Amino acid sequence: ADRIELRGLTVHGRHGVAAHERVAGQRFVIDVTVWIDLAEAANSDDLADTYDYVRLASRAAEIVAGPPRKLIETVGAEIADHVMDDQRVHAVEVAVHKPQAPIPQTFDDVAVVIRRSR
Amino acid sequence: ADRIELRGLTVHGRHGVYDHERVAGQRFVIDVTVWIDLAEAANSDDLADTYDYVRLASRAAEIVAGPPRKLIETVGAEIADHVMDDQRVHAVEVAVHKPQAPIPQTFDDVAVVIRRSR
Amino acid sequence: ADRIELRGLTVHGRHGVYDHERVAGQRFVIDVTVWIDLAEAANSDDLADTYDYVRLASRAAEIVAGPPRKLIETVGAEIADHVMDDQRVHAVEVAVHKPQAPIPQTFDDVAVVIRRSR
Amino acid sequence: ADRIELRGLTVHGRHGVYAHERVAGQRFVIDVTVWIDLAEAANSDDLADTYDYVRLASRAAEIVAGPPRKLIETVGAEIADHVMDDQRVHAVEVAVHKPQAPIPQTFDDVAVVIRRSR
Amino acid sequence: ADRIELRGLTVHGRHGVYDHERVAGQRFVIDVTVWIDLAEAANSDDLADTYDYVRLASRAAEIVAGPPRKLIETVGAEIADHVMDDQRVHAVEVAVHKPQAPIPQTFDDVAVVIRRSR
Amino acid sequence: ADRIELRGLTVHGRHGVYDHERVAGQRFVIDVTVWIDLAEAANSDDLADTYDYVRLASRAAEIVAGPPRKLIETVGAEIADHVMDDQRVHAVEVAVHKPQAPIPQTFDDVAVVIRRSR
Amino acid sequence: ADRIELRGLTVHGRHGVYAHERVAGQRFVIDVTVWIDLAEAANSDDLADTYDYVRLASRAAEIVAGPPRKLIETVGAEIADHVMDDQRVHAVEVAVHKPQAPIPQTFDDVAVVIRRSR
Amino acid sequence: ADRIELRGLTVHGRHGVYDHERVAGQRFVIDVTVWIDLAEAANSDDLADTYDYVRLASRAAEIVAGPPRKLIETVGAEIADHVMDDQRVHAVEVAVHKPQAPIPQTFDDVAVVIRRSR
Ligand SMILES: Nc1nc2c(c(=O)[nH]1)N=C(CO)CN2
Ligand SMILES: Nc1nc2c(c(=O)[nH]1)N=C(CO)CN2
Ligand SMILES: Nc1nc2c(c(=O)[nH]1)N=C(CO)CN2
Ligand SMILES: Nc1nc2c(c(=O)[nH]1)N=C(CO)CN2
Ligand SMILES: Nc1nc2c(c(=O)[nH]1)N=C(CO)CN2
Ligand SMILES: Nc1nc2c(c(=O)[nH]1)N=C(CO)CN2
Ligand SMILES: Nc1nc2c(c(=O)[nH]1)N=C(CO)CN2
Ligand SMILES: Nc1nc2c(c(=O)[nH]1)N=C(CO)CN2
Repeated sequence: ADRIELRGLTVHGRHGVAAHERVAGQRFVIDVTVWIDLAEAANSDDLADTYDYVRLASRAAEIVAGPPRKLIETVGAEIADHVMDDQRVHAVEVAVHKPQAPIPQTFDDVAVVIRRSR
Repeated sequence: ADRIELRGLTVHGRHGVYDHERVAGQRFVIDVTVWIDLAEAANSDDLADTYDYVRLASRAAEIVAGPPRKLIETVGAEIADHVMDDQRVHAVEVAVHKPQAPIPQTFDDVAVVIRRSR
Repeated sequence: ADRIELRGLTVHGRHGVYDHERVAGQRFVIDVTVWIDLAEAANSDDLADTYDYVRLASRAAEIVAGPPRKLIETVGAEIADHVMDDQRVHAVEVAVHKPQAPIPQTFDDVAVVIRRSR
Repeated sequence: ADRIELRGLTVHGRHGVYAHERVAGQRFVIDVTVWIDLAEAANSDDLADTYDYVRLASRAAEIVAGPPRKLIETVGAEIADHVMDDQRVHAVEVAVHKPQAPIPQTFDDVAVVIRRSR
Repeated sequence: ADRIELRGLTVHGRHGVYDHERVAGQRFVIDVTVWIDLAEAANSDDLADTYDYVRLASRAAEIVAGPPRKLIETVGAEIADHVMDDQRVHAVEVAVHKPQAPIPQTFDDVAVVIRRSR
Repeated sequence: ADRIELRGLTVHGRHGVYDHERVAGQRFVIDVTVWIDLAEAANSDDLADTYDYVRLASRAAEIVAGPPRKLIETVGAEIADHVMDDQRVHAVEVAVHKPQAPIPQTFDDVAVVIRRSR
Repeated sequence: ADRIELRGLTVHGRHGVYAHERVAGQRFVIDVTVWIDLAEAANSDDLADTYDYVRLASRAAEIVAGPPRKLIETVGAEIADHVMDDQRVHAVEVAVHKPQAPIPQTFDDVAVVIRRSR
Repeated sequence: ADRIELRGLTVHGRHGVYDHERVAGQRFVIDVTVWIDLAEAANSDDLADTYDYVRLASRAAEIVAGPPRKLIETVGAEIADHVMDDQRVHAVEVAVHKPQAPIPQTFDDVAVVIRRSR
């Protein structure tokens, strides 16, 4: 079950179904899990044989801070689709958290998890 | 494995087997995981193509805040059955936590998890 | 230095300087520290000899949930003045936290602390 | 996936392979997950229709606090087999944690998970 | 400022003003801070020249677990007066926390801090 | 004791004595505490009568993100001097934390606090 | 689903693809999960019939503090292969976390998980 | 109030009054607070003008990991005396935490705090 896991990537963005929400924006938190065979990379100790976590983080942050979407579903899909551009990846899961969602209730977190797989 | 995840929804309520528990009630904490295909919603960026987290939290809180049940089994079944009314939903899991359960032992949490699926 | 400490009182409200902050509102988190002599309540074991935390928490919640102010300073001052109406209180400090304040930076918390004394 | 989850049951105990660990004991932390069908309990709202968490916690704590064993494996098996005496139980997992394991390394936790099932 | 600090001492008890709080009781969390000069003990490395935390924790646990008081004020004063029976002590602060207090608001903690000193 | 408290402002920077620290930089965490009279602000409910947290966070972040210093002391002084620019301010304390400091020991945090007063 | 779990093993090391990273090194955090049948060990209460956690943690820490590798992939592979040396083991997963990875984004953790099995 | 704060320095050691505590040892956790004027440092940006945190953590660790004392008071005084050897230091507080202290109550932390000044 070889995988790469990025957790708690924290980025200010402006996604939200309502206009009032894109005025100032809010905190988004991203998790990404990438399923990919890692044995070649442990054998070569060559970055080229694995998925560079650094570029994973950068691309996810750029997407979150980029053009606003109404749904976090759409954000999550764009990140997941980007990951799947690497044909070595068996599957990805992208969690888009909105811990500051303007909800009159008291809760810790709300998120969507987008899965892609081949 | 697309899903929506609500975590730590915190609502005061009156559930419990013994009478003394429904004098002042206590803190309940609710998690809901909804398995649903979110591909269209990411395609459309339209709220109507997904399950609105806002109403997921509202309804969960209403039920917890509502008529008292003896068991937390009952509460989670009523939230889960509500979520399954949306025929887009493949399955649901509702965790009802009772972290202030009056037991003399020391413990972080106790909960039931009710699972429903097609 | 005898005192009563309420920590983490969490209430949804609409305080804020600009109009966007008021549409949906956000989570406010309140602390109250009440300096009062507690020797007599220890000797009588009688609630009227101390400051009842029960009414403290509900009145604080009422003020925070209520009509919005522009500044959290003035929310804090309303809670502090309420606590000072009790002649037994030597001093009080009210922390009004805005941990979801809509600013672009990544930060854990922002708050004001209002102090009153006789 | 219907289940009951007890988390963080904290009990002083005296298990350990070495004599030094029987002298004063240490903190043990227990998790129990019980897979059981809860639909009838949700339908009757009758505690007899479910596994009572109160007695789950009490018997788990009695065993942890009980006769010392060398291995946490043994402790976890005794708790799991106890839970399985309830024929409605499909399976159980008991995790016995020894967070204070006297090892020179720095670490958050060490534990065993014992699984029983039919 | 030399001091001994005990934090998070967790004890089940049955304190409280109203009848319902005593059927089952609830979790109490105690902190103690003891101001005492520690230079002698550093000089001798002899437990007799300091305040033994071991007796501090069992005696404070004993008091909390003991016959119920109506107020947590009264519990903290018995613990503080116990510590002050050691003439070496300059002062003490006892925080009695009632994190599961049966009030309808959502809050992290409520506590009283009893101070005594010569 | 009226004050404004900003906690955990998190900013990547390159501060550090030696050259290796400057290649990639590391996470810095800033707290600011501003002692200022808030009574007029509560009476007017007018942002001009207080110290705006928004400008405080953005400026503090700019300073931490900017050209590196050798010492976190100097970063802290630069933030404290900025705040003291406001003649209404009685005093300020700035904490600059370096929780990822590249030292071989295992530890939670290392920081400097800088105070200024008038 | 009998298993042994080690969590949060914290060890300073010098893995990294760039030279600047091996100059002073950084904190790594390791998790190990060992699937193995534990019924025999519960039967006998004899350490020889299970996998000793103590040498699990030792060997893992030695490997992490050992010869630096470019990739954390390689570190996990080495620990995983060591575990599989015991013919009783059905499978293992080793999580190698780099929570202080020098990337300019703000995130909680990044890790790789290596699995070996039958 | 200018100061340097080190928090959570974690070191295995063998301190303890009773014989059993010395066979395997246990985790100790140290905090140090150093009061020292930091203005000159901020002026020169030169490490020589301040108290170097990395030698502070190295020497504190060595002390904790060295030959055992009976009391944590004497460990803390040894660290404090070392810090006062720098004649620029005004005052120091050292907290020695024994979070795994082998008492039978359930608690989060026990510690002593040693202060020294001029
Ligand atoms: N699943 C889901 N629900 C929502 C979403 C969201 O992006 N996805 N956004 C909303 C308000 O911003 C309200 N509700
Ligand atoms: N499974 C389970 N056990 C119980 C329950 C509960 O709802 N579910 N409630 C009780 C106390 O009110 C006692 N124990
Ligand atoms: N000190 C202070 N600063 C602020 C305040 C406020 O309440 N207090 N509110 C703002 C926007 O709602 C912006 N700035
Ligand atoms: N798996 C396993 N390993 C151990 C155990 C134990 O209980 N189980 N206890 C030990 C010291 O008591 C040493 N190592
Ligand atoms: N200060 C304070 N307030 C209270 C107390 C208490 O112990 N102290 N107990 C209550 C009911 O148990 C209600 N309110
Ligand atoms: N007080 C203090 N000590 C140090 C400093 C510093 O910023 N302040 N930075 C160093 C390495 O970057 C090491 N030592
Ligand atoms: N998957 C993965 N990605 C990386 C790694 C690494 O160890 N594994 N190390 C890095 C720089 O040291 C950059 N990128
Ligand atoms: N204050 C104090 N009390 C204790 C001490 C200790 O070091 N200091 N250690 C003990 C056994 O190690 C028991 N009690």
